[PDB]
Amino acid sequence: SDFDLIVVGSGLFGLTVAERAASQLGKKVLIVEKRSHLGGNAYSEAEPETGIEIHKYGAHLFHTSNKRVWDYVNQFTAFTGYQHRVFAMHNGTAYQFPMGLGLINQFFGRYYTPDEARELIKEQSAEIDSKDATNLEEKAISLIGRPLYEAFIRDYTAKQWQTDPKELPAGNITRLPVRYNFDNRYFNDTYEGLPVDGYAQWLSNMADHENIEVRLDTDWFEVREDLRAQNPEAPVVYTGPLDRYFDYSEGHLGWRTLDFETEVLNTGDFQGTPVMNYNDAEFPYTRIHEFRHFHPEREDRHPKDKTVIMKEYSRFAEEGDEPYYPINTPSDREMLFKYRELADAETESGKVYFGGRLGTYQYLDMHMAIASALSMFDNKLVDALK
Amino acid sequence: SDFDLIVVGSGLFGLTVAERAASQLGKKVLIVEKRSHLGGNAYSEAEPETGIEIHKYGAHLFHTSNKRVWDYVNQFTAFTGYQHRVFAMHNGTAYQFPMGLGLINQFFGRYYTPDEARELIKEQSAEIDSKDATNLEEKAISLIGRPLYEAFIRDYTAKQWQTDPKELPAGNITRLPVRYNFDNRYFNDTYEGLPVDGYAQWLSNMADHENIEVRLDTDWFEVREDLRAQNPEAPVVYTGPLDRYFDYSEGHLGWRTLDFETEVLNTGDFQGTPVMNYNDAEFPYTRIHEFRHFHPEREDRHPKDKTVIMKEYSRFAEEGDEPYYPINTPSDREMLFKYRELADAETESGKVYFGGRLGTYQYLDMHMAIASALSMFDNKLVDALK
Ligand SMILES: Cc1cc2nc3c(=O)[nH]c(=O)nc-3n(C[C@H](O)[C@H](O)[C@H](O)COP(=O)(O)OP(=O)(O)OC[C@H]3O[C@@H](n4cnc5c(N)ncnc54)[C@H](O)[C@@H]3O)c2cc1C
Ligand SMILES: Cc1cc2nc3c(=O)[nH]c(=O)nc-3n(C[C@H](O)[C@H](O)[C@H](O)COP(=O)(O)OP(=O)(O)OC[C@H]3O[C@@H](n4cnc5c(N)ncnc54)[C@H](O)[C@@H]3O)c2cc1C
Ligand SMILES: O=c1ccn([C@@H]2O[C@H](COP(=O)(O)OP(=O)(O)O[C@H]3O[C@H](CO)[C@@H](O)[C@H](O)[C@H]3O)[C@@H](O)[C@H]2O)c(=O)[nH]1
Ligand SMILES: O=c1ccn([C@@H]2O[C@H](COP(=O)(O)OP(=O)(O)O[C@H]3O[C@H](CO)[C@@H](O)[C@H](O)[C@H]3O)[C@@H](O)[C@H]2O)c(=O)[nH]1
Ligand code: NA
Ligand code: NA
Repeated sequence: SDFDLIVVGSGLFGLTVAERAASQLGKKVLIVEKRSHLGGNAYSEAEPETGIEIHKYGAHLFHTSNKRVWDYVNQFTAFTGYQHRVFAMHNGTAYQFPMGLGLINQFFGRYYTPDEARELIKEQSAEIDSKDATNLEEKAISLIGRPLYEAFIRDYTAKQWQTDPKELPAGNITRLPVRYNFDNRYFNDTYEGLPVDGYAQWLSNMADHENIEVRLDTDWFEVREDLRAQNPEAPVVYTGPLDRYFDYSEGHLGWRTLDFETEVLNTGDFQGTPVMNYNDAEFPYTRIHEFRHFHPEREDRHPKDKTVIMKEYSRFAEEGDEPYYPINTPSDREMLFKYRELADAETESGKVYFGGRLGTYQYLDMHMAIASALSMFDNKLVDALK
Repeated sequence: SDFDLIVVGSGLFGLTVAERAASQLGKKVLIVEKRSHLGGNAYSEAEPETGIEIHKYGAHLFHTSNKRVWDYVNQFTAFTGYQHRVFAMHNGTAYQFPMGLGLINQFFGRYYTPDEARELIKEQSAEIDSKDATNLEEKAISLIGRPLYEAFIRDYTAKQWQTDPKELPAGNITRLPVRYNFDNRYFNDTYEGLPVDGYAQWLSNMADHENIEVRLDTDWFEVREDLRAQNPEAPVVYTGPLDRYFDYSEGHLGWRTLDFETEVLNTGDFQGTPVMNYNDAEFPYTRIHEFRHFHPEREDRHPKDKTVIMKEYSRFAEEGDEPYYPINTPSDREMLFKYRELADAETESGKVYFGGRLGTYQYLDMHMAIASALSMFDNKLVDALK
């Protein structure tokens, strides 16, 4: 046949499943993608005026402690030695971040040793027992105290969720967000970096295989009857929206979206760092990204007098908006269980598997999407494609 | 013969010359080393109570932009992804360091953008023109201004040199010590790390070759007549003290030394970072090293409740003291030129080559010693050993 497997969507989940089927099982794979490009939200492109690599669906930082995933992705791109670090802007000062000896010194006014900082945090957080916390605000305070909470957590959290933290689940915070050393590596994973030649080259390399066909600007729901009629026995891996697949018969699942305001400025350097969080309520955006600093190794390709920045705004996703983060209200959770039952039945009757962020209503980092795809490949697809 | 080449001293210079002769030319090499161990001042060992790797002749951080050197050293050890970062303690606060947007924010009280910081530094340093500076103090001020100079440079410099900075050469500072971003990577080199299994294993691996013989606890000057009589034609590479070699006939070259006060403390973490500079005159030491943080990858081998620190003191090297840094007074420079003429004559008459830190009265980082040895090998020894 012209294809043995159909993959709907070319995000990291779809790309991984397609590439494994193509290279490991020698199967012909047809990837159907609704957008004008590969890669889903991880896709990046050159900003036209400066040439700087930017993102239109959020900044993407790759990090993992999963060696299998790391070895896998390095087949398709090399990674720089980039390490993500973040600064937090509060009341006109850029704080070291996450919370640690650095921020603590800056905020409380003098140097605290590791042991002194431990003592300080116990004093500050004595007010509420975490076992007694009834919401996010209390849970935060019970861990780090009011001054730190009110300075670095309250408004940022309020902006991201568009909710007062007194109305958010105590379960949103599950561990002490404080380090008792000067380590401000943002992520804690064994492996970390950025694709040496950008995300677009990486994701394009994954789909670059003699056994893989890609059709861009193509909506699955507009072509599915025709495609499946060409080879009825070919299974489908669907990574589009789960609720949309079943005509919203159980309601619309709720998502958070993001707005990005991207500007080219007439300076070579706007903030001297890739990411600056804006922790104060007076700034409507949560953070500013300055894209050139994600790739300092490209400096003599970047302009000396211009830079691209991007302000990030969070809100509830309405019709038209890109769905990014599942909200997971108990209503959402309940119509999700209903959709899982429909999906499971569809797999049994129609050989349609459901995966990825949209297909399963679950936020997935890139390495988690890849791991999830590798698992579906191993445990489901190898058998379905015999 | 039993040896084709004699190398005096097993620092990185000697080890490199010995290993190249052994492996590239297939020559028998005898290394004579006065101390009880290999590796010179780069040698490290386990502290007995904690097991933590420590140094007795200074902390050693490996970094280079020389790819040949990098490829070379990686034949003998793997390196961790350690990146050196330093903090500067001033008036009870730990500052981000070197001078950059971080320190500037902390010191001047609010956030300065890259362009604002550039403007600030021009205002601060307007007082003196660097072309008009007559000493170190003025040269420093002409670059960064009095407040920064007096906070972070004056006393530290005074402690290291045991001299008032008004009495030091304007030539000691040659570039703007200020970064206009938040990058606090301490070194600027392409390659950086620490030997995965410690320096002792690395340096021992270099000398581990079927063609290499090592005699520890052996002073060249006590054995040289006997050794050379066994094979008169074998050249010598001498990396011992240059002035001592010629019986101080032209005077004693002046060196700076260091005292180290090493303590085991009953806490798991003393300062939460590998190196804390003490910039204030009230502390007699220049900095404290906390050795466990050079190898965070070894954390579950390190004790949870103990840590080794080391305070560093600088002074002029007297009889007995380990000579570490050449002072280079014009007197020194003049008796050095005299010694260079003697050395050059000795090479011609006795086939004794002079190299390394002590052999040439010049401070050398590890990669610079290696490069210098590789060069002596290439340009001198290959011909001398035919
Ligand atoms: C704002 C944001 C920031 C992120 N930052 C990071 C980060 O820093 N680090 C990290 O590891 N991960 C990050 N991620 C996650 C990362 O993008 C994952 O790769 C992804 O979210 C999950 O994998 P996926 O393939 O299922 O999803 P997707 O990327 O959503 O891919 C699904 C694809 O299916 C296509 N599709 C949908 N419906 C149809 C249809 N009917 N027909 C055809 N095609 C269709 C879509 O157009 C899309 O290309 C971020 C995600 C977002 C949204
Ligand atoms: C305090 C300090 C800190 C340093 N920190 C760093 C750092 O962070 N990064 C970096 O890259 N470099 C650092 N270095 C430099 C590093 O140690 C170099 O490897 C070295 O200084 C230069 O190489 P070398 O082989 O000539 O010297 P050495 O290390 O001095 O080796 C010379 C050897 O010759 C031996 N010897 C002397 N006389 C005789 C004799 N008569 N007979 C036999 N043997 C003899 C000595 O015992 C010694 O083992 C530091 C050095 C010091 C002193
Ligand atoms: O300055 C800050 C930063 C974070 N938070 C709190 O932490 C939460 C998470 O903050 P966010 O900025 O989204 O952190 P990220 O590390 O960027 O997390 C997202 O993006 C990561 C990219 O890899 C993923 O690992 C995570 O799963 C995903 O939630 C927020 O909602 C707040 O409650 C603050 O209060 N203040
Ligand atoms: O907090 C500080 C640090 C440095 N200095 C000035 O900078 C000079 C150098 O300081 P130092 O602490 O010795 O810097 P290092 O980077 O440790 O330099 C030594 O050790 C490095 C280890 O790789 C080598 O690269 C260098 O050549 C060697 O001089 C001092 O004398 C001061 O004049 C200050 O004023 N304040
Ligand atoms: Na508490
Ligand atoms: Na000036």
